[PDB]
Amino acid sequence: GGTHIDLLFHPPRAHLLTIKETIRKMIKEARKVIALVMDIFTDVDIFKEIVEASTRGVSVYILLDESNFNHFLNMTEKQGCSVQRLRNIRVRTVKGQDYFHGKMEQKFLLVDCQKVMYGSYSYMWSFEKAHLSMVQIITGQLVESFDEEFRTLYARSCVPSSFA
Amino acid sequence: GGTHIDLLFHPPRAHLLTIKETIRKMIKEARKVIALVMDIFTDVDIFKEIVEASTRGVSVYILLDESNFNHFLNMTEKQGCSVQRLRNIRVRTVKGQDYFHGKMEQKFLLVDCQKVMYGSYSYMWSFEKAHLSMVQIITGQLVESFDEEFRTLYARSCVPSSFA
Ligand SMILES: Cn1cccc(O)c1=O
Repeated sequence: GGTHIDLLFHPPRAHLLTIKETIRKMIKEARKVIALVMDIFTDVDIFKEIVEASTRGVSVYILLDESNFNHFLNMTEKQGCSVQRLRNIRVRTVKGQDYFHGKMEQKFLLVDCQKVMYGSYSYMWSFEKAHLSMVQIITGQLVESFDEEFRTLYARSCVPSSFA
Repeated sequence: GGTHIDLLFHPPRAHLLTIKETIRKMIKEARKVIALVMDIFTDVDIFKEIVEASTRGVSVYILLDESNFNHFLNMTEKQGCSVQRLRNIRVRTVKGQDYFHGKMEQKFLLVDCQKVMYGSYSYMWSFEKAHLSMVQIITGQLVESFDEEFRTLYARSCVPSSFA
């Protein structure tokens, strides 16, 4: 079996769901594992869906760019919903080489080693309302390469400073 | 015929060329058309390669995010190499919905309707030296979808203010 790819856009073009709806649906349908790599994560609806997946028992591994991590922390604080308390969620940070902060410029969502959303959509209010973006929904062989990249990234990630 | 995808990383993992080398090689080998969509374009080596392609006769269409366009203009000025003077290069800008500037969060390189580099690598010094990133090299059927998205984006692009 090979690889299948569909494209989604924001604003939508020739597909019924928005990218955000698609992200929420993928997370709702997760059975076992969610692996998320994200540059900036402030979107509350998407966060809620991930918390809720973790309460059904899904293992959630999140890797965030270190330089923007505080924005996710502020968002969890405001929602009164500390990620440290949630037993099925792990959050670690990734950084690039400094000079000026080097960043992890990577994002993707990998659900049940089965389906990947890969593209330019960051999990922020502004990608729902303001920005033009595109993603791929990937299934098949190429998903195993995203799995391997996730593990590679995870190996180079750090416990965030705040956590103890 | 279907679609073929290879992944490249920065830093490199199990491939001989860096992403920047790959970008320069794709542009050097262009025979007819380069279509580029880019959020920020300040890298001088990559610019030089595109200018040089255009002097061999390759048609170059570039679409840049409007809010960062000034960074590309500054770079061309500094290189004493005005894009308005170069007859085989067209540059237009794209923006999102404002509230706060909505942005075109899209980037990709499409050469000869034949090969696409699609991923998180922006054409800046910092992606060569500092940031972690990944791209896909795509050939086959899916390339026709990037072609169609390029034309769609081009249709919604504006002549930059500076140009007259
Ligand atoms: C991950 N990714 C993929 C394509 C384009 C992007 O700007 C990006 O961040």
